Amino acid sequence: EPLIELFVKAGSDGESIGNCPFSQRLFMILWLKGVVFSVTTVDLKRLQNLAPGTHPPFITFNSEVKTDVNKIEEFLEEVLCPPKYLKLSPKHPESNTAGMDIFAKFSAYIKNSRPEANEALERGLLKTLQKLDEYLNSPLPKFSTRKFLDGNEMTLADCNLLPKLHIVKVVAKKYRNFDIPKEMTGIWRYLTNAYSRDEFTNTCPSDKEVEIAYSDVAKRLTK
Repeated sequence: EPLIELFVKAGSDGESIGNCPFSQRLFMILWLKGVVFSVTTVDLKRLQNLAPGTHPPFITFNSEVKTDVNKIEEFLEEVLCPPKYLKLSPKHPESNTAGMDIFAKFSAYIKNSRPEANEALERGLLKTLQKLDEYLNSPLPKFSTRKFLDGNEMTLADCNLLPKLHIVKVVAKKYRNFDIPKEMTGIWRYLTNAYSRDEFTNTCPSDKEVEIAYSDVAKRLTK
């Protein structure tokens, strides 16, 4: 019913889906809600007439611009509610903090250039992945076989985490030849399920685009 326009960040193409876990998050939320909406990319070096600082992702709801992904998310979950739509908010608040420290540890591990500091950072990263993995294997009120963070349905929690885990996996691999340990079966089951879902797969920018976005960010380890 409502008129929704999503404005995400553009990649190198300047006309394609660039790297941004936040744009992809909203994209996933909109998709899961079921509502109709359009998607428009935005090249930094280039809708018309906006406030200073407003950068993707942002949407237009009935011609009105909405800013701040977190504000947007709240808004959406609010207006796109029952009986017409399904609530996407997780039932367990802990589903919201699961793996929340991964992206930050990955950023430090990837931006570092000191060889002697790399070992501890990789250990720090594995540590955050370990906690997430344990959240995924621990049953919610043997090894849990549920498909996502909050149960067997995707929730706002997966929209927030999956895009980030994806960046983590692709970049860590490219710039550190790092692999999420297969011993972490929870993470892998979770990711497998996610990559088999169109809402996640069709909203992921390309590996190239994801890697490019970090070419000037990740550093080699130099003495």
